[PDB]
Amino acid sequence: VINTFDGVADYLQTYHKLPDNYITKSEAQALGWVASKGNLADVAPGKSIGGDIFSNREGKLPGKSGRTWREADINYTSGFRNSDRILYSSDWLIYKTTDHYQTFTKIR
Repeated sequence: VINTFDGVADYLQTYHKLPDNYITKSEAQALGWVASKGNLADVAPGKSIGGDIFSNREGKLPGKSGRTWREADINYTSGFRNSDRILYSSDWLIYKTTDHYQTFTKIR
């Protein structure tokens, strides 16, 4: 599975989509994921949460007209979700956060 910062980042700028081991929160819930039980690995073996829109409410990521942000979980294997996320834009800027969206740094 591809779920590292560098692996997913180089996958996106290239194929312009997430690798196939990713599903959105919606898909996950429908399959039986209950966040409070940390059961993702049991109901969707080998998948990670990713692809949902990221608001960028706190305006910490650079905006521009027509630019939308999306997020994906990084380094996930099982249990409860961790605090690592990749943030990617419609024009393919890539940022990372390891502190639950508090701070961000550019990686592509």
